[PDB]
Amino acid sequence: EIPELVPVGEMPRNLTMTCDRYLTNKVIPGTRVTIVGIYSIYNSKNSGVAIRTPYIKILGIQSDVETSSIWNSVTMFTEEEEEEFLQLSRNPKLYEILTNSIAPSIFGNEDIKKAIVCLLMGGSKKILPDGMRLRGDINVLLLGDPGTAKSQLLKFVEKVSPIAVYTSGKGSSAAGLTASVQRDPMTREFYLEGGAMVLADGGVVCIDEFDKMRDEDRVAIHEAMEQQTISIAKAGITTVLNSRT
Amino acid sequence: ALPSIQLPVDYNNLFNEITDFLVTFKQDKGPKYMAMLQKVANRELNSVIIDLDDILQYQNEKFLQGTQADDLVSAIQQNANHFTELFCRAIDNNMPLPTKEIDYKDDVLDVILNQRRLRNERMLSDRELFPPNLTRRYFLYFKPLSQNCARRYRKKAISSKPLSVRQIKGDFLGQLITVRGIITRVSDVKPAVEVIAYTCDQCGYEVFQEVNSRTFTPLSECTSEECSQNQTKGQLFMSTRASKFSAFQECKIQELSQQVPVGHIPRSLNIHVNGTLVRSLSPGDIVDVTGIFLPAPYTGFKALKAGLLTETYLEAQFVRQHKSDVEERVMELITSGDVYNRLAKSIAPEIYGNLDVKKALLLLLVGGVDKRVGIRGDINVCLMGDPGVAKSQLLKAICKISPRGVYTTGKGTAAVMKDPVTDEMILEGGALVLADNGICCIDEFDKMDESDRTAIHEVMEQQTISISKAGINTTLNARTSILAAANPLYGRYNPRLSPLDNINLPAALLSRFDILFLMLDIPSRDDDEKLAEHVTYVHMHNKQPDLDFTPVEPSKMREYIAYAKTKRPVMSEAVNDYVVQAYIRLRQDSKREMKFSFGQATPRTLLGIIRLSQALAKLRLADMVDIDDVEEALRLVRVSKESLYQE
Amino acid sequence: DAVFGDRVRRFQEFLDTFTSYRDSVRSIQVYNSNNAANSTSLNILPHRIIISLDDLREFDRSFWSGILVEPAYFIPPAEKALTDLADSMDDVPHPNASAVSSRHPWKLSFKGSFGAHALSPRTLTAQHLNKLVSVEGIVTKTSLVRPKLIRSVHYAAKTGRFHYRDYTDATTTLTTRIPTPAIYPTEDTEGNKLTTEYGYSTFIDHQRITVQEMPEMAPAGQLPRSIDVILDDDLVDKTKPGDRVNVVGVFKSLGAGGMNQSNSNTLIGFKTLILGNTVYPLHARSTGVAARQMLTDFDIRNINKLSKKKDIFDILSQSLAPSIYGHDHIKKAILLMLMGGVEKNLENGSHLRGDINILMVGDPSTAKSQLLRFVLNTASLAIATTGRGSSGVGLTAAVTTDRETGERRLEAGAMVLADRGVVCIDEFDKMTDVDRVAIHEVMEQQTVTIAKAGIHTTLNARCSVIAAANPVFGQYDVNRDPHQNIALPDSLLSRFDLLFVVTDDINEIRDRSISEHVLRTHRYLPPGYLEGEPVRERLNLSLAVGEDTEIPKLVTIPFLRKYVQYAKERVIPQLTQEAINVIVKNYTDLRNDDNTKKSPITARTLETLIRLATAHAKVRLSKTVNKVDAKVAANLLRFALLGED
DNA sequence: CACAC
DNA sequence: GTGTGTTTTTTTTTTTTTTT
Ligand SMILES: Nc1ncnc2c1ncn2[C@@H]1O[C@H](COP(=O)(O)OP(=O)(O)OP(O)(O)=S)[C@@H](O)[C@H]1O
Ligand SMILES: Nc1ncnc2c1ncn2[C@@H]1O[C@H](COP(=O)(O)OP(=O)(O)OP(O)(O)=S)[C@@H](O)[C@H]1O
Ligand SMILES: Nc1ncnc2c1ncn2[C@@H]1O[C@H](COP(=O)(O)OP(=O)(O)O)[C@@H](O)[C@H]1O
Ligand SMILES: [Mg+2]
Ligand SMILES: [Mg+2]
Ligand SMILES: [Mg+2]
Ligand SMILES: [Zn+2]
Repeated sequence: EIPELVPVGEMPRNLTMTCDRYLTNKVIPGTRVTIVGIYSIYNSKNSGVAIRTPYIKILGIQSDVETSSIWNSVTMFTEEEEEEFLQLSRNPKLYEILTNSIAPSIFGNEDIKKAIVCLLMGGSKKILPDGMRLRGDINVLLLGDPGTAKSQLLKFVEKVSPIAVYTSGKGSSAAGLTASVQRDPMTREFYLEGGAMVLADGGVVCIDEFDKMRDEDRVAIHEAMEQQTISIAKAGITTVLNSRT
Repeated sequence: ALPSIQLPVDYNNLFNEITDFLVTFKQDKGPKYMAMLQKVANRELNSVIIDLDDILQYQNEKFLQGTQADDLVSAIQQNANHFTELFCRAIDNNMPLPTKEIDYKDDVLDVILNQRRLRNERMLSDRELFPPNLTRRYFLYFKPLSQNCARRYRKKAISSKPLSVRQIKGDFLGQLITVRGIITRVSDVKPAVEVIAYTCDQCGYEVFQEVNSRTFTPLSECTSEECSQNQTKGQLFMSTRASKFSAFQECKIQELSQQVPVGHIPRSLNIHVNGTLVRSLSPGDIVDVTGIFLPAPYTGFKALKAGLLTETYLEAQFVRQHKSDVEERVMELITSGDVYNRLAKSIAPEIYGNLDVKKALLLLLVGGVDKRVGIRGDINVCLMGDPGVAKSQLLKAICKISPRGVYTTGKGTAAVMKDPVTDEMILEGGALVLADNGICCIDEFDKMDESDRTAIHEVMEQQTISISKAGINTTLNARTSILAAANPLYGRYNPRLSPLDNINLPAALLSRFDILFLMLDIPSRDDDEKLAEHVTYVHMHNKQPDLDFTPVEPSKMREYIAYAKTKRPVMSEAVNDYVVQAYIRLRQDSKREMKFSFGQATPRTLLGIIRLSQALAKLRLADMVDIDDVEEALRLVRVSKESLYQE
Repeated sequence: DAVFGDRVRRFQEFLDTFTSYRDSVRSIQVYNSNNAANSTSLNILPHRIIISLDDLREFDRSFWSGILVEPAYFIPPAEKALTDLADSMDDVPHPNASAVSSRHPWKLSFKGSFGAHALSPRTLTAQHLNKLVSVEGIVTKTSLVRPKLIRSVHYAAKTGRFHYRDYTDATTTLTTRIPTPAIYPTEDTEGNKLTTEYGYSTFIDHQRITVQEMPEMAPAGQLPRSIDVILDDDLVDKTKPGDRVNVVGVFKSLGAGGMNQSNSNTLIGFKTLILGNTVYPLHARSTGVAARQMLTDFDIRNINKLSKKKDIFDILSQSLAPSIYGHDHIKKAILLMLMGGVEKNLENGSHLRGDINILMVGDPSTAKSQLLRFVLNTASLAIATTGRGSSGVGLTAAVTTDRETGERRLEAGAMVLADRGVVCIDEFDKMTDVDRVAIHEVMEQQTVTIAKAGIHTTLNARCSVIAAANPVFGQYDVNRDPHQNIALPDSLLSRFDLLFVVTDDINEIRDRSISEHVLRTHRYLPPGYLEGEPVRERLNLSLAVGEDTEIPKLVTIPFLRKYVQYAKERVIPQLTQEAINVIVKNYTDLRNDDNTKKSPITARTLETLIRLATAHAKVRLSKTVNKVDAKVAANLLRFALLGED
């Protein structure tokens, strides 16, 4: 459920549903969607009497961040909006318009806003024939006195970025940032669950209270923020995933 | 319906030729197997070992004079289980009468036989009853073929070729194969029922039920003719006295390290041994086991859950281990080779220098004997040394040469309880108890926690470790000689820093060791040069640069220890006087030295000197403890003490 | 069943049309017959034939379409036709009294173009069920090899007759049939007791592996997905976890999906898996070639010609990482590591390892991680590891439980899988100390030991270790000795053949050269790509599945990999007295040297010198080591220790 | 699933 | 003869959390 719609002092409520056929693989976790479906019932044999498990059968999805991947890593852009983007690109003052469109409620901080624009755009990834690659992400740290709207800037960046994960400094563990090895309750098998920064793959992670990184947790991001890859060798699992964040 | 297939095996002709082979085989007394069967009738043997070489030679003989064989050696390698029963029936048919007055005090099976025979005969006149396996007091096993070195071994004789666990494909099921591998877990001996011998409450009948399914159901219903015709419906009572049981053991053999392809994991195989072959295996065995490869089924309800996917095991038939004449030979070595010097180099031929440490290793291997209490005959040394010195190689060599010798690092002993949940076994071993009558080579003795610290302590002043899992307080005997290979902390040893300050070990435990040596490497111009020459020669020839006598076998030390353990060289009154003034002057010079405080002489040093002298005379005949023995022991002790004060 | 016979006869006509398959069958049969006629021999050829889909399409497009659409009704007839053809042209030798009972169906294998059927576990949608597909992936989990019954033979010891009963399963035969209760008939129809005749009954090796897609084509924000493959008969044990592979087989479905009054409203699906027909082990990350790259005679001749070059060592070293400026001696050490010296399997249990392990510690952003990434992209068997992202259990061996059988098992870690390979460990200083003893034991004796969970084993990991490390401080402090600058024990440092110190000293000419080289690198444009165009990746280069003097400045990377493989396979250098004199002289001089006071020089340095000399002899392809090898090894070691030159 | 309750 | 009942598992290994 939407965090803005939870009751006061109440943990968010989960709910299972099922897609079907052409609706399968339409969205990814972390995305905000709206569903029109049927509130259906099924009896799971896994603790009262005559209890029934509720769920939804989906009949429609209305997302805003496109399908799986980034619009399936290809343009789902209609002709009108694409032409509008081209027209916007020809504006000579486009740099100033974008700078003014970054955190309007935050006064000043023009250079910070321009750096945020550069980060949100990011460089171009390079892949050499010899095998090693050159990343195209920008890593920006904001130090300074408290009460300078740095957290507000990070919140705005998380709000505006198509893929963005906002995290707190203290509430952050290394196993919860990249990948967690968890034992399957039914099959008794270990598997990897993507961490916070993994959910931000292809996007941005806004880490507030960066000074509150645990020294054993801060180091775990050194490989992935530069190599854009995460190496996991745990519980008989040896993988190297990609995290281009 | 059940379709039919045609196969050219001819079980009847094979059985007749088997009978002819048994009756008419005379290996190069009468027939050998008739002699064995007569001995079985004399109750002098209950193990029929069918050698494949005998069958092959019989086939070779009759091929030249009629070809009256169907390649039985190749015919039984396809399905040995049926031929086992065929051999059993052949033995029963040609079973000789006893030719000896064997006492029949315990003839319960014979009593049942004659009683039931009389009961049947008293109504037979009207005025098989017994299972074939029940009457058998013998068990039959197969000996595999030896090497052929001839055209007959044309990829055939699969039992002659030692396989590995990974080489056992599913097609080999039902074949008589062999593997080469190391055991990892052996079960206990248990009575597996062969035939149950139920007795009915009324009708007086006893009914036998043979079982080979690992699980059965009781009858408990008097289907006997008298009970059935009277409709008495008596229940059957199981009778252990008349029932037949077999000793059984279930081993779990793993594959050798060489049989594992790169990037793979060694596999395992379960072996079901029974009869007189039980208790012939231990976990520390590397063996070539030949047996019948059979698909043990999931009989019951699990078969439905799983399906055609069955499990396999080997019905082992033969085991071959791999692992005062020698006494006269070791006197010959003693007279010719100077053990003190020659065997010193023999312990570490590939290690250059530190010959006195090697002599200390010989003395530790020999060990004193003072079992009488009122102490201990285990010699213990710690090799703190210096990183980069071949202490680990010395420990490895000692482990490979000392009987019951084990090697382990400080960080990996101890013990564990009920490791498998299924069987729920009791009192699993460790590493210290493995070298009970042996030596434990503890590398990384510094990097060794307080738990194992206290464990090895309790061992060293007790010759026994103990565990208290649930207040059981059970203990495991470990009279192990302690050989430690710690290294100074912060890397290289500092001569200016005190020796006990250079190693994170308690001084009390260090002082309780009988002797200790500082062997640290120092860059020179020639010793390093000669060591490099030695290493280069070893690289050239894969062998040591033999420039002196290099004995190999360690059984010379075994002969010495076994010979002089009973001798117990008695210390002389002059020996006691000389060692008492030695202690007096050693304590005096320890005080007058007070530069490191570890040099204080203690009664523990006296016990170490006594046991070193005992070991010295132990290697040198008996009662060699004299002025010369104590002089040698004191020289070695003072050399060790000055080693700590080197430079 | 008329259609079955029609398909059989058309397939036999196709086989007669292309006699190459007949020749292959003849070769397999004669090879097996000769091995049977010939001893410690166990290599027997399987009853499998690999056909090209293109030839089938050209001959009969209808049959090819039926193969690629509904193989369950087209491959069984083809197998029957192949078996009939093999029996017809079989050498009809004396029967073994087992092959008559033990059936030997001739399996089918496929290669060539697949089009839309070349998929990945993520893209394997339900629409492809009952359709033959080819899927590429990584082997991650492998169940234990478990034989299963397909045909039981029984003897009636009252009539002297043999009765056979064939067992079929959904996972064995493609066509659905009534499952057999897997019960041996102990009694004949006419009340006659039957004894199960093992050895004459027929069992097949079965395995169940897990294949998951590439992590690198995994879409952003998603973890790799996996499918289950059932290798049977020959295909068992042909792959191991961590292997890249392309499997061709039928996408079958199993299970009840509820639908049994146990789950009427419950929404559980069905069991989906692949019955593998062909396995092609693509590897080396080149997307289309195997790890054991095939060497043409022209390539071998060119390798021999280039071996006569005087500075071929320098050429190969510089050709390793052209995009990485400088670090020439590091590249030389890397080339020596990739193709190292001989391993001495001495007697009495003595073992001298031949792998070279190098620890290189340096300042941040000095291409320390990029060098390891390049080695990963180049080495035949390279495994990546991060000090933070690694656990000792997940590094050496993990005690898991099997699911096919349902009992305990061991799974290989990061170094066991890299046996005879190389392990690239980044953030080495960040590794946990408790699990750092395990890698210490690895680099010490090349073997790990497990004594937990009732499992007492010793696995072999004879890998070469390369590690990248950072100083204790943010940067290296040259004012301090190289012991406090590293947060690792000196005993751990000792087992490494070489320790390389990288200093990011701020020069001006060198900085300008580095900047110019990096800009030249960054301005590179891929051939089939335009300016201002994102570099999209598809990697659908599997247009067909299966096998379907000179003084150059820099050689191509695949050619260098071929040279390395050929050198590792062929040349086994022998150390020589001329090298012995140089080695002992240099070891003595370095050991008793004033400047070497801070050095940890011990007897292990002599082993390092010997290994370096052997590797350098391997570089020259000389079957014996020579003086130049010893001189170069001494110079490189002296550079590693002091750094003067 | 199938043999035993 | 209609309808059941199993076989059937919680180890070792990660990750967190409070003390120490
Ligand atoms: N230049 C600014 N324009 C507008 N609001 C500002 C500006 N600087 C600070 N603020 C306000 O000051 C508050 C800063 O709160 P936060 O952003 O959560 O803390 P911070 O500035 O990130 O510094 P920390 O987190 O304490 S180190 C917010 O209410 C901002 O709206
Ligand atoms: N005197 C020697 N003779 C022969 N080889 C030697 C000698 N000294 C050292 N070596 C070699 O050095 C290696 C053994 O050294 P180690 O025993 O591992 O050093 P160390 O002091 O035990 O360091 P550790 O393992 O941290 S306690 C082998 O390669 C030996 O060949
Ligand atoms: N000698 C060099 N030549 C070319 N690029 C270099 C060199 N040294 C460092 N770099 C650049 O620095 C970047 C980061 O290097 P990295 O592998 O993170 O080094 P480290 O592991 O020391 O931090 C790489 O993208 C690489 O291109
Ligand atoms: Mg803030
Ligand atoms: Mg050592
Ligand atoms: Mg790096
Ligand atoms: Zn009765």
